[PDB]
Amino acid sequence: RDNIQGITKPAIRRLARRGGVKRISGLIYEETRGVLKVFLENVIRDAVTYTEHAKRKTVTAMDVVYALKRQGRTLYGFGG
Amino acid sequence: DNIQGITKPAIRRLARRGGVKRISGLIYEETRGVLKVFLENVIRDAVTYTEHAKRKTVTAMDVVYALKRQGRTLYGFGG
Amino acid sequence: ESYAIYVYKVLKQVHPDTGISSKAMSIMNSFVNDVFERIAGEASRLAHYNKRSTITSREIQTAVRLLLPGELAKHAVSEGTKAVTKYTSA
Amino acid sequence: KESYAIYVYKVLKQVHPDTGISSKAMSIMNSFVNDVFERIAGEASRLAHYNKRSTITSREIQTAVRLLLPGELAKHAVSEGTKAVTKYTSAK
Amino acid sequence: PHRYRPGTVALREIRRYQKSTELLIRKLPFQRLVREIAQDFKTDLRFQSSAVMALQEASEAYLVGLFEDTNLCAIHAKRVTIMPKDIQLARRIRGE
Amino acid sequence: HRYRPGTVALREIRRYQKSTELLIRKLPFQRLVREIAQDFKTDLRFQSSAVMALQEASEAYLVGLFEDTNLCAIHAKRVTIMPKDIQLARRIRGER
Amino acid sequence: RAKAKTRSSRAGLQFPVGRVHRLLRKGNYAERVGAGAPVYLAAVLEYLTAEILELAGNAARDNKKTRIIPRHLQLAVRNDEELNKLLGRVTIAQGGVLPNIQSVLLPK
Amino acid sequence: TRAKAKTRSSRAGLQFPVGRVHRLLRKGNYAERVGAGAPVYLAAVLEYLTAEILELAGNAARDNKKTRIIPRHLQLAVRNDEELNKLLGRVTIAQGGVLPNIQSVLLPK
DNA sequence: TGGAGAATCCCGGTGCCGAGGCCGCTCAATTGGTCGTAGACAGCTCTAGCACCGCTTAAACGCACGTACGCGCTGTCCCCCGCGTTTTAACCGCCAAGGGGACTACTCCCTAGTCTCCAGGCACGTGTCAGATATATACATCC
DNA sequence: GGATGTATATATCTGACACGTGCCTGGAGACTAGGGAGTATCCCCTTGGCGGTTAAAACGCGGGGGACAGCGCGTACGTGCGTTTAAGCGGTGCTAGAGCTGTCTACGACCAATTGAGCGGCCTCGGCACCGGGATTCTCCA
Repeated sequence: RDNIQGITKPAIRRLARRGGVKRISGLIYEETRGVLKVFLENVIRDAVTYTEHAKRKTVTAMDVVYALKRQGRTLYGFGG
Repeated sequence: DNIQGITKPAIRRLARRGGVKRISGLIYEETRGVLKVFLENVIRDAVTYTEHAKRKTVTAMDVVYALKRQGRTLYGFGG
Repeated sequence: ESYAIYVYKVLKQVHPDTGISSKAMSIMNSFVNDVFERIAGEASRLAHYNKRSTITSREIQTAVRLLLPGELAKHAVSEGTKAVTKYTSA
Repeated sequence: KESYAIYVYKVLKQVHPDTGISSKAMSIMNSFVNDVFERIAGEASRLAHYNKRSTITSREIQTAVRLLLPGELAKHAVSEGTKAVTKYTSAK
Repeated sequence: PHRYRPGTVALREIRRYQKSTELLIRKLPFQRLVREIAQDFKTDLRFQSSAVMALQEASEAYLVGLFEDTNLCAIHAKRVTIMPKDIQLARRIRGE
Repeated sequence: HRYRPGTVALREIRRYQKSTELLIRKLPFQRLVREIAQDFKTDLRFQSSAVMALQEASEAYLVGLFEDTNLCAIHAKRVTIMPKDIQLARRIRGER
Repeated sequence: RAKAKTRSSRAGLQFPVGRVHRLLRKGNYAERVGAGAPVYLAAVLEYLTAEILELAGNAARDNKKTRIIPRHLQLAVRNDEELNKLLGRVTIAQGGVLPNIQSVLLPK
Repeated sequence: TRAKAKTRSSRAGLQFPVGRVHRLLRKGNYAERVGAGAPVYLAAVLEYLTAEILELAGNAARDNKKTRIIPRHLQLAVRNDEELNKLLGRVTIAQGGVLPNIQSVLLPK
């Protein structure tokens, strides 16, 4: 529990620097944590549905690949 | 030069339907360009679907398939 | 071949004093065709993923769970299971 | 398990002789080939189903390439496919 | 005489054109625009009426959605007036 | 000494747009993935490659969202990103 | 033989099980199609049809109309969060848009 | 009795397998039938697209003074070309990074 | 804030065309039996996943300072909204030519299916070359 | 004009890419069979034109309100430095369960006959669009 604080403020800062952001507000980090939680909830929910259809108890990389391919967020490099 | 038939009151009405209160004077040329780009993209796929079927008439289903091709699905013309 | 009479039957089951126009019937028929294509394509894809050549009711159930949002998915799985249970026992 | 690794390596040595490739880049290339194959084959299947045909010919693949690929890419891909089909039919 | 303040007739038009279902662009100029766009791709091409109506409905829905996003981009810049930079911002975020 | 406020941010932009490495640490993201997955199915197993696929997708999504957020803030004549820019970008994309 | 009973009748459904079964056979989805999959999919499609039609009839009753026009279907779909999420990339023809004026445009 | 076994790719002048594409089209549940020229055409299109990606990836590797193509070079190859970015708009490349772009309003005067 | 006037809502009458119900009939769904194979089930193996521990160290965290920047306020002037008038051409009705979509028959060639077999491709093993790293010199920026 | 971040050049290590070899299995050759589609009048319907008329668009003018530039201020991020803390790497241990194989059996494809459900066509009456009159908000100005 409370693992959303493990996505630290310097990690969000580094992602913003990769996105080209020069200056960041202090209220950005909670919003980014909520955005990341919503995105991960959607993708992990789809991948859990995929791995429970196949009668497995293990979530594979291909399950995540199809979960992202359903949402139009196709990811290369994992056998997709 | 029938892009000028997309008149400025028509663009004003489309902005009224979108809830726009006040409109600049250079909006209309950009809206005509956006409409031309969108219509070119749909009409090219519709012409491709017509030419695959070896026909001369563009049907409503050709337009429906062209819009479903880029995720702009239209309900009410068949399917 | 259209879904017009079945949509009319569902409408008279739900709203017995309310009718429907021709354009509204065309839109509802297109809706049924689109949702059918979505669920059947997802079921075909999930059969191809798990090396199966058969679309069972489990494939349709997980396709409904993947496509539809939460309450709609829960309820649609409920009437699907109810209909399959009624069909097998009768 | 089958992959397009030797084929991508053959095309790479055909176009860049003194240039290698890594395993992750080869996995991305395999995923790219699979994605493009699935897209063109699905569009050809939709074209066959819309026109009430039970077969996929070179015409359906050509129309799928024109529908999916952008302009100059589509033109050069149709040229390459037509050249390969004419070379395949000319040689028995 | 009687003159309404700027914005009253605009809001009245917003309510009127959001209550209605009708097509807002004239039919025949749009039909001519469709044929001059299609003659760049294939000459001597015929059109069903339902195809032109489908194109008009799709184009009007696309333009109304784009104008909604453009309006929110203009409100984001503390403005009521929409300029081409709002449209370009909306098509940049959508990926168009 | 002390550099001016902004130049180290520009060097951070240059050294993080040049690199490919994962900007989020592996163990907190992995624990977040198993915390989210516990709400759906109990007693799950996770491959390492599944967590790395989730991390690559999440980092790409957040970087693209921050690009749209940056251009939204530039549209409002600001160099500072705010949550309203994130909310506007998520509305125009359709995620809200 | 015996009395011919419809597969939709023994499933308690109004949508056709047989037509959905023959569309799953001829749609080139899989090589084989099970018995309970058309029953499940017909139940799902009937439920979604009833979900749109109930809100469409409520919207038609709100506008003092006996029949359902496309404007009512657009109100029914877009006013429900799950139906707007399901049909977010779908244009209803002759459907219009909702009344939505932003608060900064209204007079003070 | 039988003649010499010549591959279908060598008759087409291609490097991608025609036979594998034909098998994947037949078992992919795409249509009831698959024509003879469709795997040849599709293998040619896939080989051309692979050649375009590998052209721009090798150029990106040469510009960074490296004789091996990493995913960063593939990302540069796809995103630096307009048509390949249009083809791969909804595609995330793992370990690919981003293009270096700093807005002009953020740069110092 | 009261009042004039404009826009809008409510009520009633009328006509129309389209939705809804009825009927013939044909064609697609149902029924019953057969057959072969996909998949449920049991079992086993060994692979990868989870849990724990030490350490050392990069990175996160907390705090202090100050300056860049968001934001509110003010002025101004220009650009767009509102409205009356004139021009334009869209819309409706009607009428023909005529290109072209839809149906039908037949006949042929293209493609599924099968047997046999062999060579391309996959798995495994090994040496060896391309980055990564470390350090001194000097070029490029920073304030 | 003095102080840091980083090209640039030379050595060394290492591990992952690439090539060689052996089996094996899936593609290819040859043949047959049968059915999909390619090619050869008819009525819908698409385009082209004319006339009236009248709704909408273009145009011009006035003015008001909103975009935009300048300015001050106060605060909240950036940057830097010292302390802490837990990520990361390496290693061990163990146990669930992913994946493969074998058996057999239930279930779905398939075919033939039957029959009723749904579809096209047709007829009818009522829901709704429209017009006119009059009452009810509703906005702007003195």
